Amino acid sequence: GVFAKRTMTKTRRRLRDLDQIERDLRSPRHLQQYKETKAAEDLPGLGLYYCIECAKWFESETSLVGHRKGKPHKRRLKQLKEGAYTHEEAMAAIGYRIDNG
Amino acid sequence: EMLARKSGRLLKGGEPDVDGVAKQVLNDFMRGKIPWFTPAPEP
RNA sequence: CGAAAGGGUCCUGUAAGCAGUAGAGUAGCCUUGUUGUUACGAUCUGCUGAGGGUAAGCCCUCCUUCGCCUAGAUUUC
RNA sequence: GAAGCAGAAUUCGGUAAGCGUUGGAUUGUUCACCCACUAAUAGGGAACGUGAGCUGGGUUUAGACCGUCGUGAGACAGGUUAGUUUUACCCUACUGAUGAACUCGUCGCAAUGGUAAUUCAGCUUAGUACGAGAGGAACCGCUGAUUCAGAUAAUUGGUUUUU
RNA sequence: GGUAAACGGCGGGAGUAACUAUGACUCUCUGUAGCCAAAUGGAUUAACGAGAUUCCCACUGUCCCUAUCUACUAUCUAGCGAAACCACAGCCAAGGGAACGGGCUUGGCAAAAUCAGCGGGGAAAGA
RNA sequence: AGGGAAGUCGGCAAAAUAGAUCCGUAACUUCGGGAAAAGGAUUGGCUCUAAGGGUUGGGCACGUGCGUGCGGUUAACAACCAACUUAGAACUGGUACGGACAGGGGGAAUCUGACUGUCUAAUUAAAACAUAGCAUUGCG
RNA sequence: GGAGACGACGGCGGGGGCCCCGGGCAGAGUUCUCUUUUCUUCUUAACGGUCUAUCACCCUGGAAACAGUUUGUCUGGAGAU
RNA sequence: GAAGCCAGAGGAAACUCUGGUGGAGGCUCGCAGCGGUUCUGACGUGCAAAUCGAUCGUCAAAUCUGAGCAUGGGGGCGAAA
Ligand SMILES: [Zn+2]
Repeated sequence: GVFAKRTMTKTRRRLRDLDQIERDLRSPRHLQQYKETKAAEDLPGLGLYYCIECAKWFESETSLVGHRKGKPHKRRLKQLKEGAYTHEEAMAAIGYRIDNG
Repeated sequence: EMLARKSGRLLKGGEPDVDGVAKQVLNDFMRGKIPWFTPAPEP
């Protein structure tokens, strides 16, 4: 069940990308900038309960724990284990490379 | 924000509705639901 | 000129079928486990940028086929 | 054209209607005023010297409350709510489309009718003229943009019965 | 004579000399959350509603600013086939004292027969 | 597309919501309600696991398949039969998993009639009417 | 004296019919591959006989350590089990 | 998810709490039916002298409905328009 499926693909309804989520998992600084672009008082649960893999805020720790048992979270985990598509892999697909000397 | 989270006046994602809660508080102040008065000047 | 066909150009997204020491697990037969084995089993992989469509207002084709043709009727200082 | 009009920005006046003259807020209300953008947000007529395009207020058939008046039926100083008109195929006008007569056709002329562009900004002039200072132009030249108009589909978006 | 004291009238409180109704004649009147009541001190009444109104979030072709697609029409053909309405008719301009012209005066002008639309008049509202 | 009521007298119309499981749910209140308030997490396919039932059936000693006199409650065991729910786990596709269909938008308030109900067939469905409750009058 | 002869609603139990499942004979369809497959017939009236079927009623007996018992707490010294 | 009922935990008892059970209501979502709110709806010499679509109210009762019968114009009937 997706809320308002007609306008899911609009730019104003865009969700966070998987490579950005991978960078959030690798480096806490990048996650810190992403959380700086938000306001904690408007966040669900005052921004205390956050799943990095789903890039999602939850209203309580019980809600976050219950979300971890669902298949969307496991689908995100499987996608992250397979790896996110990046510009470097796009380069390697066509056999291009960067020459820095 | 505390009044909004207590009374369940939440927007989408649980964001507190400070606008509606402020309107409720103003109406309660105006319509004799919160006690207040101007003390008289002393002679 | 027409109808097909072939080639190109686009659109989709990898056909049917077969196979596989891929497949969570379950049940049998015996060497009672040593891919033990056989059976089933979403899915995965290979054959396979494959299959399908392509002018209906896409392109090319004397030199890829088959067919059509010097009419009929009406009228005019 | 005139003004202590230095410059810049203006003020008053003249010819001029070619070309524009905008979003928006507010219905406890004579809806008129506020805010902004802008070059500017000028004023009128063709209705209102009664009057069938669409649709809101003056506004008012029948239902109903509340107030005022009345013995009452009811009326009103009033306030509120809900409430049936429903063409076009005719003639003219207008927009387009054919066409007899002159053999058919090709290439032309042009009477007459219509007519179209508009405004701002930036670079240079130039930190120059002018000026105590603060500030601060213009002509020629160049490049964009606003509004309007006429086309077009290479590209990008939208549209999918290519079912 | 007594009132449903209903309608209605009705600023109070003292007095007197009247002595009963009607009196009449003077005087003068301005707790930042308490106390008291059988927890509460309420109508600022819950629930309910195709009742009337204002606002918020979501939402979006209501616009901005329009574009495109499908079906059925409209269109063309075969067959079939009405009605409303109709003094006569239908291009305008100025004038036509009675604030009205389509017909008159003076001008502009003006060329067969037709089709799709259109909604300015003219017609059209059981007007 | 981008913006999101800038439209309009007025969000009219449309869009958004919607099934089910689970977490959670305020003021007010006639204590019954409000309430599906609000606000959240999930849902496909496959392969398994677990739980929830029914029927039948006891050893001796005498008379002879029944009568006694006993003896025992581990049948807590065997045999056979049967159906639909519920919970848990792995694996797997994905732009969608109540995949069509079906299917509440929600909230803050004000006025108003208590509520359910009824009427102007063919312009008005309502603060109109009725209602239970309350009060008065007449009659032995 | 009985029958004729009697409200609305709720769940529970019995029976018929329908629906569903398995086997068998016969027939039909499918059959590149698969499918001991998918589908169709397989019935039994009124009227009678016989054996049975909740409630209730009868006999024995006398119940507290109360018992029996429905999904739903009713029954019993006015005699239960 | 109202009374009634069972169990457990307390309480001297009355009662209190917890988990079940039960199935009340001019209760509620909603199909048929009944009704008729809204829409610049369709239709406007119509399919129709009141019809059509979507939407909406109600849906176990003051619900819907047939036949028989009764009330007749100075009248009747009227949850009253
Ligand atoms: Zn997660």
